[PDB]
Amino acid sequence: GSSGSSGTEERLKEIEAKYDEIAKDWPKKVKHVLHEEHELELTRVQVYTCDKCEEEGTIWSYHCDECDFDLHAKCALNEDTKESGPSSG
Ligand SMILES: [Zn+2]
Ligand SMILES: [Zn+2]
Repeated sequence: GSSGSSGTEERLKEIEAKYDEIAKDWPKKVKHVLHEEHELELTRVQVYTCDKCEEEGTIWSYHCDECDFDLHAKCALNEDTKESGPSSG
């Protein structure tokens, strides 16, 4: 025979794969400066508020299961990219 069925939420299988491709190089644990104490853990988040650059990330946010610190994928990756950079002298 042949019959049809309906669909439900919380079943994002393909979608997830997409994001992963974006964070293929992105590390699982980052060592931020403001939270140097511990290394955040890239946690999947729909929306949040970065406590570094004062922005809002999506489908990506460095969360810590110890202090609950959220950050941006890029913000965490980089160290000092606000005004100055790596220079010797
Ligand atoms: Zn940020
Ligand atoms: Zn922490």
